[PDB]
Amino acid sequence: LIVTQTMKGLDIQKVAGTWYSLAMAASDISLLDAQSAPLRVYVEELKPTPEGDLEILLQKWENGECAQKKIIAEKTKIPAVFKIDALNENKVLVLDTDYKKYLLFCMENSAEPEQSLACQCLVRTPEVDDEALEKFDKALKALPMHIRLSFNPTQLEEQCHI
Repeated sequence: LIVTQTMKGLDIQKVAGTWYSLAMAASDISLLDAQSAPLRVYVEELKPTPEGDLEILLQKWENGECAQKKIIAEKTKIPAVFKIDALNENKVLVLDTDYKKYLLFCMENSAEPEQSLACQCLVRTPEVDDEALEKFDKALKALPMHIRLSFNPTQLEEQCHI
């Protein structure tokens, strides 16, 4: 309830498959700081279940190396908002997506909106899409982000992005 944009007419069946966290942003430095920051996570694949939920496979640096984690985003009354009870967040919002190239989503905690917001720009291929980052910044200009990371292709092809 802070992010003012959501996708109208989303079909998660179409966002299935392999993805790359091309860009990340958060309202707090400490959320994305080092490789071991809480919301510093890398999306591998999105798998929507027949029930309408979404299985998210991500990578994160838990201790000594890249640990592949699994999160289950449960559907709600709004097709673009899902409920998770994982990385200190409650909701996952899909802002925009053309299904074939990029997907923009944000994560937040309903209790502490301003201190948890973390958004990403996922892309289908390990390339750098300028059009995507453009849309991502545009959706980002109305939010209080204080840190903003972008990755290069070589990094996109590595577990935990090197």
